[PDB]
Amino acid sequence: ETTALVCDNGSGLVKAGFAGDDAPRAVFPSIVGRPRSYVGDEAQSKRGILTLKYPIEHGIITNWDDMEKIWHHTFYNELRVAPEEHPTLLTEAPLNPKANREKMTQIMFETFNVPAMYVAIQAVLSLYASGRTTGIVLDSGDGVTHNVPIYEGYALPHAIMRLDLAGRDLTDYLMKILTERGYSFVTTAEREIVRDIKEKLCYVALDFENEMATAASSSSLEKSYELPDGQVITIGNERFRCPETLFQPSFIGMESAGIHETTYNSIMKCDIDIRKDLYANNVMSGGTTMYPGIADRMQKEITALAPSTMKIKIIAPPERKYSVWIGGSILASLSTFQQMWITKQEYDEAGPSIVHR
Amino acid sequence: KYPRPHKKLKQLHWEKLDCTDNSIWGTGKAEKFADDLYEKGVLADLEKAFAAREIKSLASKRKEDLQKITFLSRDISQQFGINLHMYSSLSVADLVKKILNCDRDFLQTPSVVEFLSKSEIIEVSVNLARNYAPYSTDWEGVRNLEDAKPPEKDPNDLQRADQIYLQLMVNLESYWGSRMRALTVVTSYEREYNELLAKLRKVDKAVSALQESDNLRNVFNVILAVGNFMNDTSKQAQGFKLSTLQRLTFIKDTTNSMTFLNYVEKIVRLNYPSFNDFLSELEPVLDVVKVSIEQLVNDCKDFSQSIVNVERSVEIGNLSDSSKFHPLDKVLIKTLPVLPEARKKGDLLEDEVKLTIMEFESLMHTYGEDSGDKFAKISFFKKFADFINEYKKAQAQNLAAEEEERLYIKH
Ligand SMILES: Nc1ncnc2c1ncn2[C@@H]1O[C@H](COP(=O)(O)OP(=O)(O)OP(=O)(O)O)[C@@H](O)[C@H]1O
Ligand SMILES: [Ca+2]
Repeated sequence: ETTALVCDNGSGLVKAGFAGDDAPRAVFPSIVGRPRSYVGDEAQSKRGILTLKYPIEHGIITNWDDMEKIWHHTFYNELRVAPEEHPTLLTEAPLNPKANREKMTQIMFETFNVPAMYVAIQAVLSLYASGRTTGIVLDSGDGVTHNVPIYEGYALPHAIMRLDLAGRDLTDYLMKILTERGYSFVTTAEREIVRDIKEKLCYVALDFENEMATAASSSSLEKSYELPDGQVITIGNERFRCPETLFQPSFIGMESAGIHETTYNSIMKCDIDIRKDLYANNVMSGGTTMYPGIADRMQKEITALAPSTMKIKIIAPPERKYSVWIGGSILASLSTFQQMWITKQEYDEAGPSIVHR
Repeated sequence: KYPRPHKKLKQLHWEKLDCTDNSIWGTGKAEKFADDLYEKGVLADLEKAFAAREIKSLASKRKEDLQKITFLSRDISQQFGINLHMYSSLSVADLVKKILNCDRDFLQTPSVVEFLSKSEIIEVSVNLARNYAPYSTDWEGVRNLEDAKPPEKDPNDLQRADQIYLQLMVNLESYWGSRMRALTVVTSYEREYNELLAKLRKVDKAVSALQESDNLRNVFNVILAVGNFMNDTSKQAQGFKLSTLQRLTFIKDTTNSMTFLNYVEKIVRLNYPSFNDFLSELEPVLDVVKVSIEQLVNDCKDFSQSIVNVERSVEIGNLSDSSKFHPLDKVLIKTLPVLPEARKKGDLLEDEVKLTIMEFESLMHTYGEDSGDKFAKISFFKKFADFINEYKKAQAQNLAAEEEERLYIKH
């Protein structure tokens, strides 16, 4: 009998379950509670006393005391499995500094008698469940948004774009404007359940020089939400206002070159000979990429900057907001590849520096 | 000389220092604590506490697919298990049924449709086929599972990923290509139609805006005018080409405060501001600046002629002799149901594209673009676009510059 878990660690939301699955049989936010340890979800309803941590900043782990906490929680709690009897797939950001791939793995083998484990790049795994095994990805969940050129599971180190705008980055510019329309959103809970506007609503037009004129020349784009307090909130030209930021870095000062713009320059960084298919294969990954209406909103802008004789298929899976995790259950349910594992054995003999080779 | 534990202990992967030279190690202190802490009790537990517990090992069932034969490049064997990743749990055979037996879960996900009709996956080489012959099949006649059955050299020795390649790209070789070009049309022809026809309207209803916009025409006329008034005898002319447009901006005024295109704009709005409608009417043209019009067509000639070919195959070859159709290949039970209406819209688009191209080439012939010159054929719109914006820009500059020429006028 046999089994294998897959854990995609992220800035904002941990996301993990088992092998050959449809998605994670568990998910929560990367958050840890310690007094002036209670991790995960029962960590909001425990604010004030325990100050709150985010073991991961922009994709990269920054607090290992806590990070360890999560991986612990993850298993024994939202999985009920207890290591040892399980090979584990962990994930890591493009360009995760060797240092941590070691500190990462160590934690496992040492702290949970994990028999085997491999550490996969976040883009890449994404593009695996899109069928392809080549061409530029746009992972872009909460903390960070990377632009990763790929090619037969092989990312191009010198042509990866890392941009520091994304999830909570946006969940933020919203709260900005909602009160600029006089609202109760400043406090905390009156924020958690407000990124939420963004998730359950919040689309993106195709152009503002043509849709900001549908409430500033109209009154049909509103909508409302039922706040835990009852008092309903009516949202206006909001759903699509913030996400504009990706394309529109500026919105929060962000002097940044934009998401679609980057997929562009990025590619122009790696060789020409692959570009056709790069363009022909824009897979996209979780969070900030799955707002309704960004799929083809991208497509537009990109096909725009891009040449007029270029194939430009711009993918966007069932729920890429699990793209990377999904691909995760694939390259492992996919058995055969099993010769990419690192047995506690191999580890015990060489140690950290082995997670690498 | 060092003391040692009875059971394996949790290793301390450290990075040793080699030369002891003038360190702190070398004075043997290390050796005192050595035995000391051993007799003094200590190590005894340090032993018990960091006892490295055993390590389980399993999987196997999918491991061993390793040991079995494989004539398929890691890449491929891999990019099967990639898209056939939903059929993971199904055995090497369960799955093939579900595929020949064109389920509604397989045909629905193009990822798999597309894959399976990938030239790189279809095309088998002699050098390749050979390797698979001792395990192939013929299905000539065969109308039941158990019939055929001449395994001869057994197929089980191959890696899972290898087997599929066999029972499908090999054993149904003869027709797999067309079988797939068909199932595809089946599954695609729908949207893959609306998609074009619309792509075609964004042309037709911009090429339209140009047809009639007495406005636009007039503006040029106003330029031809000022042109001739400026140009000299040898340079007078009853009409010019679009290639003129882009060099309006260079002609500066005296005090380089004006771009000729400014006056031209100013002039309209203040003598005929009954024409600045072209900058409204003609936007639909901008909505297609980069459209490869010479390949929009061809994509349509591709649509129809593709169907007009799953047709040819149902009758005169490939997709006729239900005999080779591995008993289960429920393609026909699935093709024909739609082959009819499909082809209808196949002849539809044709008509439409006839109706359109000819029209288009006409508007072009007008301004002087030869419907037969790759370049203008497409670089056409862009000059109208370019002009417009160069203009929508001169307009601004002028409408704003005319503001500043009010305050430094009042204050
Ligand atoms: N359903 C949704 N629709 C639109 N946006 C969402 C949705 N869910 C989350 N988001 C936004 O994207 C973020 C989550 O994305 P994801 O889970 O991929 O982040 P992540 O794991 O932190 O990835 P990374 O660490 O690279 O930032 C949320 O914090 C929010 O900003
Ligand atoms: Ca992520």
